[PDB]
Amino acid sequence: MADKEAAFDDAVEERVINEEYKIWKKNTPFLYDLVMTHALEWPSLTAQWLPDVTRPEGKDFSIHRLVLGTHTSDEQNHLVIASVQLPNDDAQFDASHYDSEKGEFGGFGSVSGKIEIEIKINHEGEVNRARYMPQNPCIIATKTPSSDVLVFDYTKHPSKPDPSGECNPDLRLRGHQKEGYGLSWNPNLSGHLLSASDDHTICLWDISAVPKEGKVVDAKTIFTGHTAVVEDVSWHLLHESLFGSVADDQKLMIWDTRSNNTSKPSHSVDAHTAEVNCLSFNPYSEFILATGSADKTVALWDLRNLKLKLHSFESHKDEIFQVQWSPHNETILASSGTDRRLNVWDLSKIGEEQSPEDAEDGPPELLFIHGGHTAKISDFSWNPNEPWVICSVSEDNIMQVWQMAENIYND
Amino acid sequence: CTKRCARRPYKPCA
Ligand SMILES: *Cc1cc(C*)cc(C*)c1
Repeated sequence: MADKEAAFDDAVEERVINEEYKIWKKNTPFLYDLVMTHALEWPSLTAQWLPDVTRPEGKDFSIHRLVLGTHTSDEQNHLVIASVQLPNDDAQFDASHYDSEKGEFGGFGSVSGKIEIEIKINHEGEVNRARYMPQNPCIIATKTPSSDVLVFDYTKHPSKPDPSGECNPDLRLRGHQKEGYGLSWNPNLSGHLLSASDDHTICLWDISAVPKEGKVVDAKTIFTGHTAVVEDVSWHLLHESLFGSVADDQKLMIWDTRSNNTSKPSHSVDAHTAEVNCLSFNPYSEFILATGSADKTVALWDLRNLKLKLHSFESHKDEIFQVQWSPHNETILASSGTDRRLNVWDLSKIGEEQSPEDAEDGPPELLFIHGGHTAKISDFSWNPNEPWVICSVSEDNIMQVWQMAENIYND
Repeated sequence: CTKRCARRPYKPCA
């Protein structure tokens, strides 16, 4: 009865998905400068580009790397480092993009970039979120279905995993009681890691002095200001004491580590009209952050006056789970979620006068809609070394490395 | 054409 109408709603929407994908596949030469669709072995709940890029001399490509996880209900889940062949910006545009190999004069053109798996490390349950520490990018922290946050060093592990299945983390970080998804490393303090969880708490560890030899580290500070499930937490990128957290009590809370009150934050906004799932600070604007939520909106915030919302970005059709600023342009925001769309926003076009044809397509700050995933996008990541290149993963084992066309943004 | 297609990726225009 309850699963009868749920399977009725999933079967009507699957024909809407299959009709939307083939229209998107026809529109792919006019929308993108790169499409790399790779079917993964297992679905990934996390995606983040490693910041190192190796560029071989004489070749038109470079090797970029990704931090991936697996989302299996069987007991062989893996922390996965993959490697992507991305073309350089001094390389010639041809038919090597769009996963194509048909030449433009009746034959073969060029090959596309390939995605292989380098390192697999055994993991206690599925990887909810995996993030590298920026001061040492060999250190990757993960989130488990249990209460433990695990810290991995992939140079101290073999590339092929054990068939025994024993997960051996380099550190075991405890302090939570339930699972969670939020994770943030401090870029101005080494080893300061934040984590959000379902036990209404934010934990903070300092692992900068303990050796990475399998010991158990307890939490330095536990922040108990939220009253519901804490979805995401993020450090500020310039000031080392400030961090932000969003939760299921519709609240954005800005904290300070110099405060002694660990149950009351520095500021607190009634941020949305539903559960707030993600936040991201601007890397170029020190007062600006963005929060995304289950009321199909992205909210723009100013830290100097948090009681007034700056802007509401409205084009999504379902619950928004990840928001990320672009690390090359300060006005470029991206967001994804349950509506199988990754929207790219441009806040410099806020307030521009449109035609009524263009008003039906959306607001003028909406720049691009990625319509390539056929399931719910769990996580995405901007490439920090190649501009406008986004990896994005979804629940149907689909990872898409893509870049939009140049005349959309450059005018 | 390219900027209007960016905001309507499910438009078939055919
Ligand atoms: C010019 C153009 C562009 C797109 C994306 C689609 C069509 C049909 C025409």
